[PDB]
Amino acid sequence: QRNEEKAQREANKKIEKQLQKDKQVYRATHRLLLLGADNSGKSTIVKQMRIGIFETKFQVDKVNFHMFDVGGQRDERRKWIQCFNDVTAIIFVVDSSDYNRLQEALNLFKSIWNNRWLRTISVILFLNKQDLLAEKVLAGKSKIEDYFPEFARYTTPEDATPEPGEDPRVTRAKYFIRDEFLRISTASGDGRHYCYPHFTCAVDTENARRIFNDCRDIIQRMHLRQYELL
Amino acid sequence: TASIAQARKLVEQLKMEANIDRIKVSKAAADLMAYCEAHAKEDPLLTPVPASENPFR
Amino acid sequence: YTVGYSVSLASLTVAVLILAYFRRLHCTRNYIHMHLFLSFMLRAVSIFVKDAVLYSCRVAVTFFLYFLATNYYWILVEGLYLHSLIFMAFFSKYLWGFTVFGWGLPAVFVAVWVSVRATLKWIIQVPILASIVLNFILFINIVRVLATKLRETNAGRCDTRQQYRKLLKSTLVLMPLFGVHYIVFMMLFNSFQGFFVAIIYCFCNGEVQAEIKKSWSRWT
Amino acid sequence: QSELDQLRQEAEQLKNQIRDARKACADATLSQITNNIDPVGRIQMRTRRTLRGHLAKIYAMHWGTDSRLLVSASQDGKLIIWDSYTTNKVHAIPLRSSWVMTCAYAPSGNYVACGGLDNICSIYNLKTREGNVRVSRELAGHTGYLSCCRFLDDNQIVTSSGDTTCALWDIETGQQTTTFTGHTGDVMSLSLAPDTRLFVSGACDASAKLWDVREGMCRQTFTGHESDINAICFFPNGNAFATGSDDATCRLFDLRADQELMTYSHDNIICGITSVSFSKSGRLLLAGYDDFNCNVWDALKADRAGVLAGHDNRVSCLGVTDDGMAVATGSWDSFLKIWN
Amino acid sequence: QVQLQESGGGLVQPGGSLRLSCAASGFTFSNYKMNWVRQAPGKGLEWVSDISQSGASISYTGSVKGRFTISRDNAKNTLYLQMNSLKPEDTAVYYCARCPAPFTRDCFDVTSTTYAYRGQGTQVTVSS
Ligand SMILES: Cc1cc(N2C(=O)NC(=O)C2(C)C)cc(C)c1CCS(=O)(=O)N1CCC2(CC1)N=C(c1ccc(OC(F)(F)F)cc1)NC2=O
Repeated sequence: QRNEEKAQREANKKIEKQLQKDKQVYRATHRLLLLGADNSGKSTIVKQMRIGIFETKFQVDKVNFHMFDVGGQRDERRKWIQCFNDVTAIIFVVDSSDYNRLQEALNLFKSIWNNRWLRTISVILFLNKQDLLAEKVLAGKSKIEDYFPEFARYTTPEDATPEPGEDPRVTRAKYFIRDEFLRISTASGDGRHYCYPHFTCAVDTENARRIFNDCRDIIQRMHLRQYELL
Repeated sequence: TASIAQARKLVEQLKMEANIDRIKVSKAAADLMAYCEAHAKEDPLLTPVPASENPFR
Repeated sequence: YTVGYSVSLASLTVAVLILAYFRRLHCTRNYIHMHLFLSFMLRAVSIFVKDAVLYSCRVAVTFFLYFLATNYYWILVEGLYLHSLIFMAFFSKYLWGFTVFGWGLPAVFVAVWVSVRATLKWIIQVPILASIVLNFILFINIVRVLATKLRETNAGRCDTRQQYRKLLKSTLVLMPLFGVHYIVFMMLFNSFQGFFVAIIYCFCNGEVQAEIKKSWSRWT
Repeated sequence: QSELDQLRQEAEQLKNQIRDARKACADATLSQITNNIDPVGRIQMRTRRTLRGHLAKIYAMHWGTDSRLLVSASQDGKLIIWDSYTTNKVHAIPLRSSWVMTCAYAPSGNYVACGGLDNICSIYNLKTREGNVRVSRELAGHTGYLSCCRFLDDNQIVTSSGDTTCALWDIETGQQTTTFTGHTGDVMSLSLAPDTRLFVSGACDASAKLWDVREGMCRQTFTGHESDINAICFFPNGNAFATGSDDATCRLFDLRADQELMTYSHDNIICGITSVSFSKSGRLLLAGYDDFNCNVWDALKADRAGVLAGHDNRVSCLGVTDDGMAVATGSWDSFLKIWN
Repeated sequence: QVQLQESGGGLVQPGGSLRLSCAASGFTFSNYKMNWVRQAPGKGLEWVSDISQSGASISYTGSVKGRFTISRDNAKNTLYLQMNSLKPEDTAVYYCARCPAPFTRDCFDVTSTTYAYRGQGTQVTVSS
C-alpha cells in the first residue's frame, strides 16, 4: 500500500542529495569551447597547457577549467554550436602568419559574435604563431596590402606595447590583424560580451594565466551587469 | 570519380518515387477529418476532462 | 509632513512584495535587498513610536537603537556582499552565514547598553561609526574597480565621455550619504530617507521594470 | 561534362514530371474540406506540474508508454527519470559526455537511450539484477553528432545523426543492421510510425524522407520548407506527419497524397520551431518555438487555438502521452513543465 | 524546393568585365541574406561578398574591393555581382550561397563543402 510511496519518497531524497553535491562541482568548474582551424595551431595550445569531442582539464590557482575541442564533426557547425550557449568563454585561435585565411577566420568570428544564441559569450582571442608572422613580414615575400587594401592607410595605435626588440614594420602588421578582429567586436553587443585578444607563440610557456585572468574578468563583469553597474 | 558518379544514384532514387500510386487530396483530407471526428471524445486535451478523472489534478 | 511619512513606509512594503512574490526576482543579491528594504521600513516605524510615547517609555527607546544600528549594518553587508563578488567570489552557506550578522550582531551590544543602563552612548554609537567607516572603505575600493574596468572594456575602442556617464551613475548609487549624515548629526531628512531609497533601488531598477512588463504581458 | 550534362537533365526532367502528377491530385485543399466544421475554439491548458532538479538546460525528453514516467536529458551530464503523478525522481543517470542531444525511453520501460556530440547512442539498463543503472552497451559507428535515437523494439533502435545518415541498430550485437543514406544536410529529428514499419526524418536541407525499416530504401521525399527542419512527428493514424522548421512555419504532409496539405504560420511569429507534437485525436498540433512559447494549432483549420506561455528560455522539446492525457515541455531554463 | 540558378560567366580577357546573375526561387528572397562564394581550381571554397536583407551591409572580401560589386533586387528575386576588372586569379566557379536562417545577421556554413542552400555555380575563366 503506502510502502511503495514511502520507498519512492525516500528514494527521491537520495537523488536530491547527489544532485546538490553535483551542483557544487558544476558551478565551480569553468567550461571553455576551443574553436579554431586546421592551421590555427589548436593542438599546440592544448599540449603545452599541462595543468567526437576532446576534453582537456587544467587547474589554475585551485580553479578547475574544462576545455572542449570539437573535431569529430563535419564542417557545417550551425547546429552543434548551439550546445555551447552557456560556456564561460570561447577560445578562438587564429594563425596570424596565414594571410589568405585571415578573412575566413574573420568571417567565423563575425558569425559567432552575431549569433542569436552566442550573443552573451565572450571570446578569448589567441592570435597564434606570432614568430612566423615576424618572419614573413621581415622576409618581404608576402604583403598585407594584397589581401587587406586598408592596411596601406593604417597607423599603429598609440597604446601599443611591443616586446623588447621588434621592427616597427612588424608591430604595424601585428596590431592591424588584432584591429580587424576588434572592429567586429565593437560593432555589436554593447556591454553584453567582450573580446580578449592575445599575441601567442608556440613557445609561450604559461598561456593559461591569460585564460585564468580573462575568465576572472568575465565573471566579474557578469556580476557587475546584474547590478547594472557596468 | 565520386563527384561524377554521385548523380548515378540520384536518378535511380527519383525513378522509384515517380512510380507511386497517389490518391486525390480531396479524399486524402477526408481521411484526416474522419479520424479526428471519430476520436474527438477520446482526447483529454481537446475536451477538458472532469477534475476527478485527471491524475494531475 | 504626515504625507511624507506615508510614502516612506508605503513604497518600501511594495518593494518587498515585488521581490518576494516573484520567482524571477530571486538569487542571493535580491534576498539581500529585501532585508535592506525591511530595515529601512522598520526604522521609520520606530521613529514615530519613540516620539509618540515621549513627546508626540523605555520600551520604544531600546527598539529605536536596535533598528538604527540595523540600517547601517545592512548597508554595510550589502556593500560587503558586492565587494565579495568582485574580489573573493571566483570560487563562490554564505547567504545564511551572515544573515545572523545582519540582525543578531546589532542586537547583542544593544542589550549591553541596556544592561549598563539598568543601573547607575559610546556603547551603541561608535559601533555604528565603525560600520560607516568600514562601508566607506569598501565603497572606495569598488568605484576604483569600476573605473579600472570602464577604461579596459575594449581598450581604446570606447568613448571617454560615455564611460564618464557610466562611472558617475554607478558612483551615485553606492555612495553612503546616509552614513555621513549620522556622523555629522552625531527633520525632513528622516521623512524622505525611507521613500527616497525605493525610487532608485526598487523603482528605477531597470530589470524589475521589464519584469512587471513581463508580468502584465503574461496576465494581459 | 558532355555526358554529365545529361545526368543533370535526366534528374531535372524526371523531377519535373513528378510535379505535374502531384498537381493533378491537388483538386481541393485541406481548408476547403474542413471549412464547414466548427472550430475547436479557445484552448487553455494549465501547468499541472513543474519538474525541477536539472542543473543545465534540458535539451530533450521522452514520455513512457505508461504515460507516467519521463526521461529528460540536460547539457550537464544527467539523465533523470521523473514521475509525473508524484513529481518524484526515480533515477538519475550520470553520463560520460555532458553534451547529450537526445534521449529515448524503451516501450517496455526497461532501457533508456541517450547521445550527443560523443557520437554514441548509449543504452542504459534500468531493470538490472542489482537495481542500479549502468551503461548496457555503447552503439558507436556514427561519424556525426547524434541528434535523435528512438527505440524501435527492446533490441532494435533507429538513430539520426549529423553525418547526414540514419541507421538501424542491433543492441545485442552493437552493429548497424541497416543504413539510411540520402539526406544531404544534418538529420535533426526522427519519428517512427505507429506500426513501426516506416519512419520519417527531417534534415538540414529543407526536406523530409520516408524510410522503410525492413528495406532501407527511401520511399518518397517531401519538400516545401525554406530552411532547416528541426522537428517531425507522425499523425496518430500514421498517414500524415508535421514538420517544424526555422521558417517559423509548420507543414502537414500526407504520405498517400505525397503533398503538403496545410501550412501553420502567422505573421507575428518570426522565430524558429524546435518541437512539434499531435494530440491523441490529432486535432491539435503542438509546437515549441524560439520565442519561449508553445502554440496550439488547429490541424484542420490552421488557427492558433491557444498558447502555452510558461518558460523563461527557448522551448527545446515537447511530448504528449500515449493516452493523450497531458503534454510536457522542456526548455533551456532547465525546467520541465507538465500542461493539461 | 529551394533553388538557386546562376547565370552569366564565361571566357573574358584580363581587364574586362562580367555580370553574374543569380535567380532565386522556393523561398522569400527579401528575408534572407545572400552571399557570393567561389572555388578556385585546386583550392577550397572562398567567401567573396555578402549583402544584407534590405541591401545595406555590402561587405566584400578585400581582395575584390573596388573591382567587384554586389547588387540585389527583391522584387525580381535575383542577385547580382558586377565584376569590373577581371584578373587571372579570379578564375573560379562562383556560387550563390544563401544564409540558413531568415531573420539573422550572422551567416554560417556558406563555405562548407556540402552546403544545401548553395547553387550549382557558374564557371568564370580569365585567360589571354
Ligand atoms: C549597489 C546597489 C545596486 C542596486 N541596483 C540594482 O540591483 N539594480 C540597479 O539598477 C541598481 C539600483 C544600481 C540596488 C541596491 C539596493 C544596491 C545596494 C545599495 S546599499 O544598500 O549598499 N546602500 C548604498 C549607500 C546608500 C544606502 C544604500 N545609498 C545612498 C544614496 C544616497 C543618495 C543617492 O542619490 C542622491 F545623491 F541623492 F542623488 C543615492 C544613494 N546613501 C546610502 O547610505
